[PDB]
Formats: sequence, structure tokens, C-alpha cells
Amino acid sequence: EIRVTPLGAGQDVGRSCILVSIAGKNVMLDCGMHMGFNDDRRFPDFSYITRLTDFLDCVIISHFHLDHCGALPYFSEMVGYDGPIYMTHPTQAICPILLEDYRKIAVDKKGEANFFTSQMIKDCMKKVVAVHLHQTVQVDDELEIKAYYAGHVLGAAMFQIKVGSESVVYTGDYNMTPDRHLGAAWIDKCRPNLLITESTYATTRCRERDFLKKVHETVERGGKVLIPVFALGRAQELCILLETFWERMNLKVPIYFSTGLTEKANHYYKLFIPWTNQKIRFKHIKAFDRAFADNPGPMVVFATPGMLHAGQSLQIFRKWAGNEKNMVIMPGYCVQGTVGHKILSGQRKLEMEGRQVLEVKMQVEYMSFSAHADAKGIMQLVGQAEPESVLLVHGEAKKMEFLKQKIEQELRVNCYMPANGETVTL
Amino acid sequence: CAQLLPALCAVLVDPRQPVADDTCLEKLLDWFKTVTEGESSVVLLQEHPCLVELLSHVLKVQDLSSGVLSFSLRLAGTFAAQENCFQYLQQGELLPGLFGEPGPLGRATWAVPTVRSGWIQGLRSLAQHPSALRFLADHGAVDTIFSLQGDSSLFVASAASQLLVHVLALSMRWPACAQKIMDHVEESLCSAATPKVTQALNVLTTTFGRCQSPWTEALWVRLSPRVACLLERDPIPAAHSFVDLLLCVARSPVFSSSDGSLWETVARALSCLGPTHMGPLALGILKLEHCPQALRTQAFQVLLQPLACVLKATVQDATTVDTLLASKSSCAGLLCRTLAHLEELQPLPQRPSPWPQASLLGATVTVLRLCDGSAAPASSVGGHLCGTLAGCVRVQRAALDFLGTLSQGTGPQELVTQALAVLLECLESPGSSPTVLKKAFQATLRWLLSSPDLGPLIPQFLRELFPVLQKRLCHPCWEVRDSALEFLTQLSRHWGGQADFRCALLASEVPQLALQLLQDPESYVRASAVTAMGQLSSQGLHAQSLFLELLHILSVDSEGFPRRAVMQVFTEWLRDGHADAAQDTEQFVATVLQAASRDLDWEVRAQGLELALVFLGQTLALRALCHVGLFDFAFCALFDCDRPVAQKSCDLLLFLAMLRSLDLEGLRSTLAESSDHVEKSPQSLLQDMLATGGFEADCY
Amino acid sequence: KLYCLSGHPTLPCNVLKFTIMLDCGLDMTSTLNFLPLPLKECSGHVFVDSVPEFCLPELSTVDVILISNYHCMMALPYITEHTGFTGTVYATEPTVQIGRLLMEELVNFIERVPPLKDAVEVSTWRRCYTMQEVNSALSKIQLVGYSQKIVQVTPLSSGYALGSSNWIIQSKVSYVSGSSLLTPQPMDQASLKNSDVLVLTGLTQIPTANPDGMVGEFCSNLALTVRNGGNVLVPCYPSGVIYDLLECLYQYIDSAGLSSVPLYFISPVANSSLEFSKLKHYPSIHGDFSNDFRQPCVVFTGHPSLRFGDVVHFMELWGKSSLNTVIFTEPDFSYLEALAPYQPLAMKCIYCPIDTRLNFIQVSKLLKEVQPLHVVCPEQYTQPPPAQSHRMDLMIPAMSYRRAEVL
Ligand SMILES: [Zn+2]
Ligand SMILES: [Zn+2]
Repeated sequence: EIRVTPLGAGQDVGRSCILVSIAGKNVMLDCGMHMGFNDDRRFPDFSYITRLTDFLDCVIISHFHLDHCGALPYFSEMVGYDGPIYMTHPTQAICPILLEDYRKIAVDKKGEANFFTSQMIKDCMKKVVAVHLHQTVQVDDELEIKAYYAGHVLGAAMFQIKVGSESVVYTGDYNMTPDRHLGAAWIDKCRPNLLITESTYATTRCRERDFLKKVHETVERGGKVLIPVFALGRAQELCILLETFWERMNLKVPIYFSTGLTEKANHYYKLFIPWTNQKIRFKHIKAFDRAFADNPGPMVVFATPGMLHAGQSLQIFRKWAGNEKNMVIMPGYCVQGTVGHKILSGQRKLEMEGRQVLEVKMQVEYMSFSAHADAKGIMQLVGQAEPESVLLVHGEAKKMEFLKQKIEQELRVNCYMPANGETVTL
Repeated sequence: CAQLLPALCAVLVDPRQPVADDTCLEKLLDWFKTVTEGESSVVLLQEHPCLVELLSHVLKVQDLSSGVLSFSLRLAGTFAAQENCFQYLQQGELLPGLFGEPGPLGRATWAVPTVRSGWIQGLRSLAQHPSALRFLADHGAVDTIFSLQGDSSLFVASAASQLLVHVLALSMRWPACAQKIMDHVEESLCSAATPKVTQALNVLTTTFGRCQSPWTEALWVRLSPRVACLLERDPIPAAHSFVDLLLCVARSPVFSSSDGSLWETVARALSCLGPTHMGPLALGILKLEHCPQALRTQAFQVLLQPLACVLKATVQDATTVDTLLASKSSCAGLLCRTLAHLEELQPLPQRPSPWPQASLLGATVTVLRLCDGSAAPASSVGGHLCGTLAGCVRVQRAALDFLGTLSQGTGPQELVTQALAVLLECLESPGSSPTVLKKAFQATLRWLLSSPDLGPLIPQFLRELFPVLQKRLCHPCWEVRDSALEFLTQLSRHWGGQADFRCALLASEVPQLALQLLQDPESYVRASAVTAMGQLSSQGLHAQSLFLELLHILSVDSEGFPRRAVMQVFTEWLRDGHADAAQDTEQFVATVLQAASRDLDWEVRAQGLELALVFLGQTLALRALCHVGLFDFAFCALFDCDRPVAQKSCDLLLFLAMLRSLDLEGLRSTLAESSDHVEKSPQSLLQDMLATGGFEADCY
Repeated sequence: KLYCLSGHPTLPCNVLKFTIMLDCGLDMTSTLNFLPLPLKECSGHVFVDSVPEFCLPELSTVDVILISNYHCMMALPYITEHTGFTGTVYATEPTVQIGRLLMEELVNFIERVPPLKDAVEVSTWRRCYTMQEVNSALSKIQLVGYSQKIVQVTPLSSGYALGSSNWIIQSKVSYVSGSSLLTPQPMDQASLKNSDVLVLTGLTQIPTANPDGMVGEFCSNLALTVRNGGNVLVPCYPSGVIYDLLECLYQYIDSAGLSSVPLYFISPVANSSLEFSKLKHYPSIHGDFSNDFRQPCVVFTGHPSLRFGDVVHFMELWGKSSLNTVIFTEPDFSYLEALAPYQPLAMKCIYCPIDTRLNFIQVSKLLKEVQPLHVVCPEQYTQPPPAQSHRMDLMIPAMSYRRAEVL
């Protein structure tokens, strides 16, 4: 039989550590994380599976998002797992630059108590067997894995896990919208026993045009723009918008960029071309310096800490403010503790050290550039795979209720949406 | 917070609001757990009567979400952790009604695992005083924990078990709670169901390892026949919880001074448990000195013998032979656990006095040779171990770790030669996995430093190791070039001054391959090659203009790990006093602090401030501090974007006219708490929960 | 019946009387007994001083030849045209084109300059064919596609290389030669299941070597010596292991950053061979190659028997300095017997056999999935290997040189 326990994320986004037991093999299907929490709740509970080396055949990391790989250098080298971790080739490279940024958020969020070091990040990356797409990898004599093209971010794969004839495919964070970037998800008729989807957009070009219109409006009336991004997340998607629209209507006003852990978008684009073009089966954007934002006139800057975590982004956002021509675009969730949640929640009086209330009079806009499958795409992936049962391990339970109702209504299949720790049996 | 608290108490139960954030609620619970320690909880509940209104609405309104229900239950438990607040929370029958039928236990929201795991935590927060014991006993609040012991959620079951343990261990401080609990435990240890037996063993394990007192002795005496009757069941029920119970009973000698039948329960258990669980129990028995040596010898002879079906079948009972030959899975598991348990038992003082060091090294070398070929079979058992265990990555990792940890035991040089002659064969094997190569490099490194001059016959191992090291530095995978550079770094840190490590390393082409890796595509292989060629050039084995290549990597490189590694290399070049950074002390720090200052990285700037610390410790002159740092980069760094970089500057300046105006200690007190402190505060949390401006959780 | 021939396991002339032939392969292991082509003693080995003759399998009624590969083809004109044979040959065009390439380059190799006690047969070793016989034999080939019926004799797609197919014959008799589960189009093993007699002539000639590990062990000590200032000589074919070598050598250039070294490739049919896939093709050694010699180059010569081709020049030239290196990637020829007429060699001899064919683990897996009524194999694939004490013979008759078994 197949017993699946969502160890951290079965009915919430964050701490994705779904665990699958098939005929004799236990596999860990992510090692998620949670921003917000700062003490041992940021990570999944690894006390419900005890040694791990002798017990866990595989660890599988879907994509490079920090809620699917955040605990991986903690689970491997603090908890004590010595085995194979299976990331697609792009994910293995983006992940040690995404996770060396959480170590910075945590280092200054004073939350480095039970936490992974940089050396531990390198050691966890050295335990990775990076697979290619559509390649069947043998981990035992009878258990094999096979990555697919999910089309969500640069490195998203839909891993199939199979012993004999019984199998389960974890489609962690796919997409079904072919846009001006990474395309849609493809899975063939594996026809497995279980399909462990994601359900973030359960009840689900306008953003493409509106992003460029809203930066175009405030670089021509002398205002300035800040986009708070992570290191190699969704910034590289917005860079090609700010080059393609700026071929059309240049205005030749500056566009900066700043990470410190990578180049602007070239190591991303060494991997983007073969991944997007083969594996399905710039002069405008420049560099940024810490003093390069005091220059007057219009400007567009991408900042290093996402979500307005305290860093480059906080300083730049704090410094544009007071000018109503200036503007900031939020493309991400901005968790509770962050300044981003404070400004896209509705507040315009924010506090800092001492009593310095900041009169935020910037324009504030939020265009969610997250590429997940909506309602129709999830059932189209289920139709592609044609499974025997569907599992929902991402998204809120209120929408997952309706997705359960629909995916049980039209497609006559059994859908389970377990909470954290619940074990479902097939 | 206290001004906004009635507003949030109105918001939480308000059905017109959207669902509150389940992180906001748990941070409120953390805040309330923090505040109800230094203040009397009944004083707090008196001064802000909106909280009892929230709890009464929880009793009254039937349509709250699961998050606020769990929040209110755990909040009631947090407040009612004292007796006076318990009776104050019963003036309107809140606590009997919150946790009884009128609360969430008697409605549909009990189906949510969040509400059940909040009910358990509220009870565990309140069950801390005799009034709580009376409330638990009379109203049936222990029968519900008996039911929830077998809940579907592993988070609720493992909390109901520890709630039962806590209720038992506080009632015994035969009371009705402490007697009904152990009546259920005794009934469950005689049950025919594996989950109930597992729950009873998981209660007894905790309550025997937690408290040592006469009533635990009476519990052990009255339950050891029931425990011992589990070993006559086919199959054995809950073998690992059974083993945990035995090793927590036996670790306290106050239960062996009871009826002796503990040591005869262990003695049969080492002979009747399945092959998966004789190992953990045997190791736990050998980890403690309280067991009899008659038991200890049988405990160790059931640990060794998986490594004795190999020694008796290769070098030219069935209870292990049937395990080592059943499948690659069974053989791999048995040998991995055996070598892991011997890794655990190796460095202890509790090990047996005749520790079979030579035979264990022979068995480990034999297992390794079985994995990477050339292990001759002395029988048909050897002929099945040669084909079953060939090309097995996991047993190779376990055997290499064990052979690494056999280094600590002192022995003759024949053991060192026998270990190295298979570690090298694992290194130069074409089929050796990258992880196996990491294990083999670490094991070789452990086995080389344990050879006390670096010893005879070791230089002839260096001249045969380096032609493998060079081929490993050109490996297709970055893991193996990284591992080879780490091995060269950690071997040129120990014998970098030895004659036969400077005569025999430069006689290879390792330094000219450790230099060609500074241009490797992977940032990890550039970083571990910068640290390689700092350790290679700290001892004079460069095989000149390394400083300009390193400064080029610090200036114009397009990654972070190379620049972090380069600033680290200058950090130990200036600590150590390397000739490149000690021929002109001022000019080097000057030309490196412009590279450090303008970075887009925080650990590089932090290493620059560490380098300024090194320069200032070298100096103590003040004109030398008038260069691009030590008074200027620090002043900019005080207002840096990053708290660790800012704190590194404040700690540096604490260690001139502009230095007087800077309030250093207040700056440090600001730069010692979180960067989230203005938003993890109670007031900011209340405002974030009360924010109605608006504009769904997603992926980070 | 199965009138076996050519007791080499991977190169069978298994004349399956019914009268069909199952393959037309040439051993070519005789050529390792002869001096090069730029009885005499050479480092204690006696060598025949003549044209290197070929081990012809020991034909006027075998009307059908089911040729399956292009290493396994090179006996075709010996029995097709010059021997009194009238009939036909079938294959697929990716097999036939790059087989023709190898035969044409072999005629170019030999007619450009026109263990003896343990030799299995010396009275049957004959001189090499000529271009007219090559073209007459390749004119008899009737191209068929994958899974297309031609008794009902159907090829099936296999996973070894480009156009490498393995056949089945219905009444039921199946057949396997040159198959690979790791990869070209993957194996069509579904139709192999229902069978009555099975043949497993095509398996690995080095079963205790992971092919990916050997690709890594090729690239590693290639780069070890081209970073040492020395060349690399890879004796291989224009079509075969060279394409798998190059699709990973480009990846190794990308991954380890080994650039600014010129990859060369010298074969008279190599310009007609590369289209089947920095690699600077040149057509020979005398001409434009002599002016475009960059010193840390990686030349891929034409024949790995180390007597024909341009490789003999490179072993007589480079074979005295340790910086230069040779990497044997071929699972057909001996590392040591092919190096015999040069044995006072300071040049680094390295054996890294990339064989992607079936190791005995997946052989047993395929046999479990198929469940045949009987299985026929070479006698070396029914007993354990003579170099190992493992259990690496398939558990589920046997054949030898001129052995006629009956099923
Ligand atoms: Zn995602
Ligand atoms: Zn996610």
C-alpha cells in the first residue's frame, strides 16, 4: 500500500516536506520552510520519522523556491541524513544562492539557533544527484525516479516515483500558462496510483501590460521605481519585460540591479535557454551601487532582499518615500513580519528604531508575478497524468475544499487533502 | 498593545472580518505565554476583560474558524496555568464548558486537527495544579485523551501521549487520574492491536525516563510481566518502542534493583527480536554499564556477527545468514545498521574490553572490497556477498564512515596499511560515486593523521595518492573537484610543513591543477580553489601574482562565494602574516579595503571589517589608519543595510574627533536585537492583525 | 536449429537454419597478431608480417541476412558478393549509411599502403575486401524501417546507437544484439515479451564497469593530460562510441571549463559521418592538418586496432613522451594486445571502455519481464566470466565456434 503523510505542508503553504511510503521505500518529497517563524517552527517536524540514512531512500526537491528547499541544508546536515537528493540541473544552481540569502535574513533576524551554516549549504549541495528531464534514474533495483517539465520557475520538475507497477508522481509547483517566459507543464500518461498536485491557485498579459504601464508612468514624471526581489527568483522574469518594452519605448532612463551573490541575469540565462528551448520535449539593465540611488531624476532599481526584509530594499524604499511620484512594485507575498506586509496591508505609518514614524507617501502597487496553475490547469494536468487518486499539498484549505469538490465531481477520482501529520492510505 | 487589545478581541470573533493569519495568532499566543510569567494571570485577566469576552464568544458563537478556536483554547490554557486563575475562569463555567461538550469538543470543528492539537496544548498548559487534576478526573477529561491517543494526526497522537504522561507524573506528586491512566496502560499492553501496544509503550517509555521515584518502581514491577509477554507474540508488537522502553528502564538502575525479570526480559529480547531490532537494543545495552556481563557478551555477539558472516565466507548462525543473503535490501540494511552501531560504540568508554580492532578492520576492508570488487569468495556465502553487495553505494558509505572511525583506536601499522590500501582503491575506482568519493577522502584523511616524521610507508602512499588526486580535480562533477580541493586544503593544513608533503606534492601536478580551478565555472569550485591556493601558498607551495588574481576575483567576479573565499584568504593571509601580505602591511590593506567597501555582499564587507580588526590588532601609526579604512569604511558601515555588517563596525569602533560624537553603546544596544524587532513587537503585531486597508499566501 | 558461427559473443554470424542468418559480424581480433602498416619479435610477442587478415566466420543457401549494427556489419562483402551468394540484406538507413562509412574508411585504411598457437583458426583468415565488393554488398541492402514487417521477420528499435536495431522472427524466435536501457531511441522491449526462443548475443564485454563511470574516467584523464600540456589520442570509429564521447566532451568543456584546446577528428569518412550527431574535422594527416596543429589537441583517429588508420603515425610519433596519452574507449579490442607492436611505450596507456550495452543486472530484469520458453546465449554468457568470481551469468543452451545446437 501507499501511505502519505504531509509532514509540514498538507493544508498550508510553507514547510513542504511531504512524505510517501510505497512498497518498501520511504521518500521525502520536499524540505520546505516558513518565513515568519524564527525558532524551529520555520522547519518541518522531523521527529515523526525517528536513523534517517537507513530509512529514507530518496529526497526530492521540486524547484528552488525557499518553501520547497529551505530546510534541506538543515535536514541533511543537522538532522543527519546521508543519502541522495534529486534536484533538476537548474534548481541545484539557483538553490545555494536563494538559501545563502535566507541565511542573511535569519542572521539579522537573530534566528540562527537551530539553523544551517554556509558550509552546511555546500555540504548539502554536495549530496545532490542532479537529474536531467525525462531521464529515468535508478536509486534501487526496483525504485526509479523521473523528472518532468513543470514550467513554473527555472528548474521546476514533476517527479515520478515508481516501484514495479505502483507509482506516485509529485507535481510540485507547476504552471499551465504559456507566457513570455517558461512555458506550461507537460506530463505524459504515466497513469500512477497517486498524483500529489499543488493547489495554490485553486479557485484562481494584463499584469504584463500593467507592470510596464505603471513603471512607464512614473519614470516620465521624474519619479523613481523600486522592485524588491530575491536573488534569483522572479527578478529575472521582470528584467526581460524591462528590456522588451524598453526596446519599444526606451526613454533611456536608468535601470539598475543589485544582488552581490550573482550576476545581473546571465548565469540564470546560461541555464534558461537550454531548459526552456530544448528540455520541454543586457545594455538597458545595469549594475547598482549603494550610493547610486541618490542621483536625481527617474530610475528603476531591483533590490536584493525580497519582501522588504531589512537590507538594501528597506533602505531604498525608506529613501524614495516622501515623494508621491515615486513607486514600489510588490510581486511577492511579503510575510507578516516584513515591511512589505505592512505597506501592502494598508498602513502608511511605519516605525523603526527610536520613534521615527516614516510618512510613506510613495505610490504602492502589488502585481503578483507568481506562475502557478489556476483552476483549469490543475484539472488539465490531472487529465494529462490520468491518476487513480489526487493529493493536495499546497494552498489554503478553504479553496482546497472547492478544488476537492470539482476534481471529485467531473473527474471521477478520489481526492485527499490531508492536514500536517495525517496519513492517507491507498 | 493593551490599548489595541479590545479592538483585536472584537476583530477575532467578528464574522465580518476575513480569516486571521495563522501565523499572527500563534505569535499572539507566544506573546501571551511571554507576558503571563512575570505578571499574575488573574490580574492580567482582570485588567483587560475583553479576553473573557473572547472566550465566552468562543463558548457562544458556533461559526469561528479553526485557527481562532485553537488560539482561544491555548489562550485559556495559558491563562489557567495557575490555580487562582483556574477558579477565576470557572466563575461563569468557562473552563468546564470550553474543554467539555459546550466547547469545540462537542461540535463539527472538532474534526479539524488544528482544534484537537490546540485542545491538547490548552490542557497541557492548564493541567499543572490539583484543581486541574480534579477537573480532569471528574468531568471525563482523561477519557478524551485516551481516545485522542489514537488520533489520525501524528501531531495529535504524540501530544495526547505526552499529555497522559504529564497528567500521570503530576498526579503522582493511587489517585484516580494516576490509577485510571495506568489501568488503561496495562489494558493496552495486553491488547491484540499494534497501535494500542505502541501507545502504551510510548507512555511507559516517557514516564520511566522522565521521573525516578518509588511509584515508578511499583509501575515497573506491576507491568514487567505484561511487557515480557510481548516477546512471545508473533510478530513482536512495536519493536522499536519496546526497545526504547527497555533501554529507558535499564538505564535507570532503580528498576533492576526491583524484580530481576528486566534483565531476563532483555536477555530473551536479544535472542527473539527480528534482525532489524536486535541491533538497536544490543547497542543500547552495550552503551550502559549496568547490565550483567553475561548479558553483555550475548549483546555484543549479536552485534558483531553480521560482520562475522563476511569474515568466515571471503578471505580464502542462520539468524544472520538468512538476513545477509535474502536480498540487496536486507543485506544492505543489516550491514549499514551494523557499521552504524559500531560507529556509535567505537568512541565510548562503555565498549567491551577486548575490542576486536584487527578483526573489525578486516571485516570493514572486506565489505569495502565486496562493494568495489576483488573480494574473493571462500564459500557460497561469500559468492552471494560478492554479487549481492557489489556496487552498493549505501553500504560503501557506511563502511567508509566506520573505517574512518576505526582510525581513533590505536593499532599497529599493518592496520593502517590495510586500511589505506582499500581507501586508495576506492579513490581510484572509476565507478566510485561522488558521495563515496567524499566519504573515501574523509576516511583517508582520518587514517593518514593517525600514523605516527609522517611515518614509514606513508610517502609511498603519497606518490600513489596524488596521481589519483589530480585525476579527481579534473572530475566532471563539481562535487568531486570540490571534495579533492577540500582534501588538499585539509591535508596541507596538517603536514604542509612536512618534508615528504612538500617534496612529493610539487613532484605531482596538483598545484598547477589547483590553480587552473580558479577559473572553474562553478562558484563553489572557484571558492574552494581560492581557499586551496591560500593554504597552498601559506606554506610556500604555490607553483608571485596570485595576489592580483585574487584581487581580480574580489573586484570583478560575478558571484559571491569566490569573493567571500577571497576575503577569507586575505583574512588568514593577514592573520598568519603571509609574505605577500606582510612585505607592505599598509598598502595591502589599503588596496583590499576598496574592494571590500564597494561590495554588494554582506559577508564580504563583514570580512573586510574583520580584516580591519586584524590590521588594528597588528598596529597596537594613526596615519596608517587614515587610508581607505579603519576610520572611514567603519563610519559608512555603521549605517549599513545589514545588522551583522553594522554590528561589525560598532564592535570595531568600540575597539577620532568624529569618533567622539558617535554614541557607541546605544548604537550597539540598537544593533544587538532583531532587525524584525519593530515588527515582532506586540504593538506591530496588533496593528498587522487590525489592518483593514487590504490589497493570499503564496510561494516565497 | 541455430548453426552458430564466429564464437566471439558480440560479433555473431549466427546462421539460424529454419535458411536465415541472424547477423553478419566480423571478429577482426586476428589483426592484433600483425605488425602495423606505416614472423618478428616485439617485446616477446611474435607477429605475422603481412596484410592484417580478418577472422572470417567459418553461404549459397542462406538467402537472408538480418544485419543489426555497424560494428557488427563489417563482414558483409566477405559473404555477400565474392562468396557465391545470391540473396538480400536488410537494415535501417541510419545503420546502413554509417556502416558504409566504416567499410569505406577500412578499405581506405588498408589499400592506401598495400598468441599464434592460441589463435582459434588460421586457415580461414583471408585478405581484406576491396571497394568494388563493398559497393556491390551495400547495393544489396533493402532498407526497412523500425517495427516494419518483411515467415514474419520484423526489426525492433533498440537503444544502443543510431539505427541500432534488434530483430524478432514469428512462426516464435526472438533476438537481441546491441541493446541499452540507458540512452537514441529507447528499447522496444514490449514486443520482446511473448517469445519461445531468445538470443542474447549482444551484451557488455566489461560487465564490472558502469558506463557513466567510464565516461567520467575518460574525460577526467583526458583533461588531466591536456591540462598537463600533452595531447590525447582516442582510437575509435567515425561512427560509434565517438558520438557518445563527444556529446559528453562538449558537456565537460561546458562544466569543467576546459576550453582553448582543439578537438580534432581524422577519418576519410568523418566529414560524411559528423552530420549524424569546436570539433575541427580534417580529412587526413598529409595536407591541411600539418599546418593547423595546435599542441594540446585531442585527435580522434580512425581505427582502434592500432595498425590501420592515422593512429599508427600518432603512436610512432607521440609514443615516447609521457605527456601524451591514449584512451581506449572500445569494448571490442584488447587494451593490451592492440598495444603489443609498440610495447616499449612511455606514452600513457589507459583503458576506459565505454560500453552502454546490457549489464547482467538489466539482462536478468529483461528476462524476468519477458519470461521466454528457452534462452540461447553465447557460452561465455552462460558460465561466469573467466576473470571474475562473481555471479554474472544470466540465470534462466549455449553456442561456440562452429557449434550447431538444436532447439
Ligand atoms: Zn513555486
Ligand atoms: Zn511552494
